[PDB]
Amino acid sequence: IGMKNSSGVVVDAYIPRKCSATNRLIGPKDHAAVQLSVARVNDKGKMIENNYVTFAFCGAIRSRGGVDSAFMLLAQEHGLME
Amino acid sequence: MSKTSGLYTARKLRTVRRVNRWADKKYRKAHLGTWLKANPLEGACMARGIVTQKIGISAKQPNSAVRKAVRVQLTKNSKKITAFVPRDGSITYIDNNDEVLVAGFGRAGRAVGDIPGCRFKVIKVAGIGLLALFLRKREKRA
Amino acid sequence: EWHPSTKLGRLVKAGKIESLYDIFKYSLPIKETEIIDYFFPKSELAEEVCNIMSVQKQTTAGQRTRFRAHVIVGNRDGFIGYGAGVSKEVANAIKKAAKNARLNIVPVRRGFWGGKLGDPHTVSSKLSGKCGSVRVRLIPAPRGAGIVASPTVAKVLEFAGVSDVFTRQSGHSRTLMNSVGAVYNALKSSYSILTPDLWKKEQLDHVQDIRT
Amino acid sequence: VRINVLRDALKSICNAQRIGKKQVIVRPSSKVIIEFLQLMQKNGYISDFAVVDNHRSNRIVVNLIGRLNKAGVISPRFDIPANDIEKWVVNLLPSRLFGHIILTTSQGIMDHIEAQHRQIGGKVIGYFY
Amino acid sequence: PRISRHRNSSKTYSTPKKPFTKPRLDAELKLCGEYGLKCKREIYRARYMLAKIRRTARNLLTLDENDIKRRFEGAALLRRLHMLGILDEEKDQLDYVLGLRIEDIFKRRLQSVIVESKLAKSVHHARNMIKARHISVGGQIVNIPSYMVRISNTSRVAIADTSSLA
RNA sequence: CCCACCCCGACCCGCCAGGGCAAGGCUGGUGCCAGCAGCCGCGGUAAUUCCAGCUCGGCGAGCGUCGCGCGGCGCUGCUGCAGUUGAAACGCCCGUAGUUGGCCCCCCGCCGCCACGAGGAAACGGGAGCGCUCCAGGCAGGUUGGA
Ligand SMILES: [K+]
Ligand SMILES: [K+]
Ligand SMILES: [K+]
Ligand SMILES: [K+]
Ligand SMILES: [K+]
Ligand SMILES: [K+]
Ligand SMILES: [K+]
Ligand SMILES: [K+]
Ligand SMILES: [K+]
Ligand SMILES: [K+]
Ligand SMILES: [K+]
Ligand SMILES: [K+]
Ligand SMILES: [K+]
Ligand SMILES: [K+]
Ligand SMILES: [K+]
Ligand SMILES: [K+]
Ligand SMILES: [K+]
Ligand SMILES: [K+]
Ligand SMILES: [K+]
Ligand SMILES: [K+]
Ligand SMILES: [K+]
Ligand SMILES: [K+]
Ligand SMILES: [K+]
Ligand SMILES: [K+]
Ligand SMILES: [K+]
Ligand SMILES: [K+]
Ligand SMILES: [K+]
Ligand SMILES: [K+]
Ligand SMILES: [K+]
Ligand SMILES: [K+]
Ligand SMILES: [K+]
Ligand SMILES: [K+]
Ligand SMILES: [K+]
Ligand SMILES: [K+]
Ligand SMILES: [Mg+2]
Repeated sequence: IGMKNSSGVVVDAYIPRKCSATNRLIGPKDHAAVQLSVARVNDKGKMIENNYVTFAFCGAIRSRGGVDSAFMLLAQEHGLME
Repeated sequence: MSKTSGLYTARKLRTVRRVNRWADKKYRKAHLGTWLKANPLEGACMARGIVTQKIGISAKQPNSAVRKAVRVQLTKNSKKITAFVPRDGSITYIDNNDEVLVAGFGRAGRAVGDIPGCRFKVIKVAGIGLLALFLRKREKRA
Repeated sequence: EWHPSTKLGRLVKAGKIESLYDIFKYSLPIKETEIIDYFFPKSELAEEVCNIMSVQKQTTAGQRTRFRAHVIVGNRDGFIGYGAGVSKEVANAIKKAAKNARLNIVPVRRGFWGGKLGDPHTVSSKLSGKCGSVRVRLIPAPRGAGIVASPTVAKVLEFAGVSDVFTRQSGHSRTLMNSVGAVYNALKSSYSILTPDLWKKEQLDHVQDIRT
Repeated sequence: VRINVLRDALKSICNAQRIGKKQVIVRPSSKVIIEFLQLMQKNGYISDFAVVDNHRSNRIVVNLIGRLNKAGVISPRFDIPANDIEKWVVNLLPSRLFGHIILTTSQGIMDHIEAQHRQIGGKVIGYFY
Repeated sequence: PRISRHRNSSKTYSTPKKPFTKPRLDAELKLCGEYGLKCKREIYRARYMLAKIRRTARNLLTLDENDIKRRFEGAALLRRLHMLGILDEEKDQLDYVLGLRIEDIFKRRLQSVIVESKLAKSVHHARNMIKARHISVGGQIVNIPSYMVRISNTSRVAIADTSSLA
């Protein structure tokens, strides 16, 4: 949601994205951050148009190479892999 | 932790501070007591004395000039000082027996600018303020 | 008029992008200064020259002199920027500094000290910054307190839209470029700190992504 | 030798989360550490934990969800009158609106908001935010 | 001793820390233009009288809404700030005190009140008329330009019945 | 007792500056001399700094100079400094006083600790209420009050 006025209105200019792996906020000028999306076939081995899954990764998780395993673990939780 | 901690170490924390306080030159100058002894004015704002001589003093390296000053004997402790006379043409009011009120240059006993060995300055001559003598507001007798 | 050299600048020319906060939300670089100038038409930005320094390179025949200029921009309502430029002539150095200042715009998050009545009026919470040997602490302050900072820091805090702030500076702050760099870095981290207001999980919907 | 088990536990947890780990083991355990983790849990900063017995000083396994900016202890445990709490709030905490200073009082372990809700003092043991 | 040794006295203004700052140097003379201020001290006094009422509120706001100190002193502060007209009725929250400026204090001077009701063409003419005992407050002749007029006593500001302008 | 204040009647600035720190720039004289300059620096016969004239700046019935305390100063550091190379880890081991010491039983006693009371001085310091015409004040006042 974000910060609220005393009455109940969000006085926040924008909401940063959160990492799908480490829950950290992305922030502007973090140019190593990537958002990417997966097909989610569901239909006899063929994809369905404009129906994807989409994750995001901050630069800290990439700078050490943690994404190859964390992305796989995230995929095994959404029924896209095993 | 490079400093002692612990709930019962107040005595040590106080002893350390008492000992290391003396390592600062400012604190040691203002609190030891040797500067008060050696101070010609004896810890006062100003002091009066009689002129014993008139002198000229060379400036330091990058400047070139002859500064004008007077050797003064102090009334209250009979010490020898030299005091500077500012303000163009002012050395002409200083006869060889002229009670002078003398104050400091600032910097609390350090030499200033380009005058070697000068820490004091004349502010009054034979009862009359030297600045007002320069500005032509009062005049000496004769 | 200007013809974009980048796909983002080509997208901005049409009605594709509605505000800067979408470009910050998916954090992409901005390579043309008229992308910035399209969102802030004609002097909602304040531009002030902090410093001009003369630098010398020693050479067989004599010293070579150039100038380095430091420039800050902002809109008084939540955007700040800081650039630098080097050139033979002062005018070109200042021109380069102003361009670099426009390409470094960042958003600044504000909040409430104590009472949450009106608009956010101080920093959202404590902020810290480092540049060179300089370190800075921005501390939230009540209403009417003002901007309690050095005159160098107070201008950056004024352009940023922060009404009330306390400040502490450590290191050799007489070095003006590192002072402004530290304050800029402190403002730039304001949207990367997790607060409980932001804990709630969300779904990413690729339909809105500007597709890099 | 080992003196402050809570300090080592909190350093280990902060390291593990800064890496981006899901779980972390801290040993030894103690009553104070369990009270501190219970308060952190109830505020929502950590997930489940488990104390595993070994007929010695046990171990603890802590589950992490990336909400901890920092956690530390204050040594020694200075005592605080009821009216000095706020002079500590603007010292350790990033704001006056979120964060927690943990006190031990004769009415148990509790954060500072409840300490001024019951208008009492105690001794400071640590903080998280 | 003598009895006079037991009399109190106090300074009522604070001078700024950096004297030679340009933006507040000209901001400080726009104030001397919009009000017939004699010298900078009358600005300093004003800021000093703000700096105390700002210190009180921030002390109570750190407290809890149900403590007796808040309930007693904040009510006293608000009741005093509403009579002088430095603060208006619609803002009866202790948090509305913090956003106060000096201009609010300067607007309740007698020199300012008589200008508002147009008894004087300008503020300088107003100061001159004040010194000439030409104006009364509630039937009482007041000689002080810096006089602070309560909202009770602002219906009743006139030229004095004894006067050469009557 | 006289006077000051109040009431009624008739007459009637100055002190420091102007290159930077730090707000504010043309003519004459002097030519490393006289002098200035807290610190950077200025002056060698074209001086944004000396001595003057004009203009302009700051505070103002008050301004400048000297000395000291506090602040500046996280350059004394409990909060809160530094110790590879800038000043700074004893050549090393043992070891008393001192400081510090894992985890565990709850619901007793004795410390510490937290809270609330009792008891003792006012003035000062905060602070409720009150138009000495305002004010520094004072404890006033129009059934009252000095909480
Ligand atoms: K150290
Ligand atoms: K240290
Ligand atoms: K030590
Ligand atoms: K102990
Ligand atoms: K020491
Ligand atoms: K006349
Ligand atoms: K007359
Ligand atoms: K007359
Ligand atoms: K001069
Ligand atoms: K000095
Ligand atoms: K200096
Ligand atoms: K200097
Ligand atoms: K000449
Ligand atoms: K100091
Ligand atoms: K201090
Ligand atoms: K300090
Ligand atoms: K250290
Ligand atoms: K040495
Ligand atoms: K040495
Ligand atoms: K050495
Ligand atoms: K050693
Ligand atoms: K030793
Ligand atoms: K030894
Ligand atoms: K030993
Ligand atoms: K031993
Ligand atoms: K021992
Ligand atoms: K012992
Ligand atoms: K010790
Ligand atoms: K001990
Ligand atoms: K030990
Ligand atoms: K106690
Ligand atoms: K307690
Ligand atoms: K008594
Ligand atoms: K009665
Ligand atoms: Mg200090």
